[PDB]
Amino acid sequence: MDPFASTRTFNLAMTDIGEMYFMPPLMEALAQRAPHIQISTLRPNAGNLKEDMESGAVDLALGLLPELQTGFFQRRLFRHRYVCMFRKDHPSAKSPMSLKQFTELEHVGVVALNTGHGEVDGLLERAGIKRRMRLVVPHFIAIGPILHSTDLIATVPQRFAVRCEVPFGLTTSPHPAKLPDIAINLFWHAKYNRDPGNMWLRQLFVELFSEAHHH
Amino acid sequence: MDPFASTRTFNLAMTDIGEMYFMPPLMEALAQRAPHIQISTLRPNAGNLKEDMESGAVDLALGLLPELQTGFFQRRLFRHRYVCMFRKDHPSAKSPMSLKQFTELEHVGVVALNTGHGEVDGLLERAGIKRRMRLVVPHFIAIGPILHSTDLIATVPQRFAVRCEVPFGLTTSPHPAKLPDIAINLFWHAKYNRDPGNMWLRQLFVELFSEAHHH
Ligand SMILES: O=C(O)c1ccccc1O
Ligand SMILES: O=C(O)c1ccccc1O
Ligand SMILES: O=C(O)c1ccccc1O
Ligand SMILES: O=C(O)c1ccccc1O
Repeated sequence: MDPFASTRTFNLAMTDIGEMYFMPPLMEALAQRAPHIQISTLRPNAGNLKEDMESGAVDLALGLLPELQTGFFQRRLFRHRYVCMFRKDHPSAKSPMSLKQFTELEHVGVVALNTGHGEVDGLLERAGIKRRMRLVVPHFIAIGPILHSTDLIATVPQRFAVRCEVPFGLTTSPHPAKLPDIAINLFWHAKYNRDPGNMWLRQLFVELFSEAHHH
Repeated sequence: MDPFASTRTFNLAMTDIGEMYFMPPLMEALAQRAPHIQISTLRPNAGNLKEDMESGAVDLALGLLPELQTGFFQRRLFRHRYVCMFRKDHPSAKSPMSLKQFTELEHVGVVALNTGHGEVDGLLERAGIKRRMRLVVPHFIAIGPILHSTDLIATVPQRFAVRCEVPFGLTTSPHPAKLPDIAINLFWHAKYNRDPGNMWLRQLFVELFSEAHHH
């Protein structure tokens, strides 16, 4: 069936950041290419996501999702690093920040339970980096106005940080801790590898967001 | 014990919008008034929130939470209405929008499962207002960039809409449907009505956010 004929609803898993990044250009393109398709999103749910992708309840997932392993396929959209972010007139924070100073200032922690970002707190702690967690929030999206009004600092994905800098008057430093890359991928389950609708929507994601040729 | 002595961690339930609104001024004030208190937040969870407030696992909840009834107390911070929001150069949407036009244009739906905002879809539908839901997302925070890049419209809390207008080039119309007020309240469970730490943090919320005298 041609894309214009499709009235299928595709269910897509992604974080708050992912929704702000992926949804505006996707829906813009869908209105031109397949205007009767419906999209619904949901936040990643580590308890349910694999099962939901196996059963076909969730069609695609986008983000840092290291648990989607055997039985899944992935295509790389881009990769980026964690950075330290803080307000631009912070009284003492500097770029490049020292590990000592990272460890002295107070933090907004981000739990990010159902994604690879949930690994950060344990990676720091096992390296023996103790942080004074003044505030802990579950997700990244509200970090910006919090850092603006305080002397707190945060460990944040670089592409999201860059989007926060001007609107909230923040700046960033390369991260002094050794943290892994953030690989942002498009995921699907092997059972839907040759489903024509899933294939078509995957190719659209690649066309709109893949930096394999770009960069 | 004096507030400077307190090292207590208070756990606070609020939406993404609530976190962006309440957390920056709260943490700013805490750094001046009670600098050793820790705060952690979480999103409202209708299955668990009442039980969690009864047991003392969640100290306070902020937002539109009509299920917190017998056994709870509430203080009004402010109230506001739903509005229609869309991009400022939308090719046909106008303010004041007609019910007919609301019903003709396509929508980004917001599920808002664990809050009173989860009532909107059913309230419209029972009034016989059928909407073409092109995109459905679980929460409000990412609505802004989506509306910017599309001809979609959305039913949104007015104070959040106003914050979106300039950064995302959107505008609003009074809502043509009959929808209830959005009462934004501070909630606590009766078991903690006279806990001195809970009382102190409630009074801070009232001082920072209550519009009872203001307005
Ligand atoms: O972490 C994500 O889920 C993400 C999604 C889109 C763009 C950048 C990101 O870090
Ligand atoms: O099966 C679908 O709904 C579909 C959607 C878009 C493109 C090709 C397709 O087969
Ligand atoms: O809906 C909310 O939870 C809310 C919170 C803060 C300010 C405005 C709001 O609508
Ligand atoms: O019990 C507390 O931790 C507390 C915190 C702030 C103010 C008064 C208090 O008793």
